[PDB]
Amino acid sequence: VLKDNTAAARELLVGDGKETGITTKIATEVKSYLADDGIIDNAQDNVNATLK
Amino acid sequence: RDAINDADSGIAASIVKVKENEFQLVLTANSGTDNTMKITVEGDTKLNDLLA
Repeated sequence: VLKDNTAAARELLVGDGKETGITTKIATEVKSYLADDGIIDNAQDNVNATLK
Repeated sequence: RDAINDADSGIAASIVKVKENEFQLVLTANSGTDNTMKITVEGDTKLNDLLA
């Protein structure tokens, strides 16, 4: 595929690289979980508060 | 050029900078007399009379 239809793979994986592309979507998706007061942040804060 | 190259079908387009303030489209297929091309346009006669 890389030898033959490279451009198609480029478009599918990253597209424009701003909102289209699987990796581009993953960027925002994972950043959502990693953001401050994210899901993990809330879980950790709740455990900390409970320990009090 | 982009809409040609994206297809990744074996025919590719490159833009050559003629002198200055001028450019020329350059198209090439893979080697072989069997790769000789016939080309035309649909919809736009202005462009067909230029590129056919």
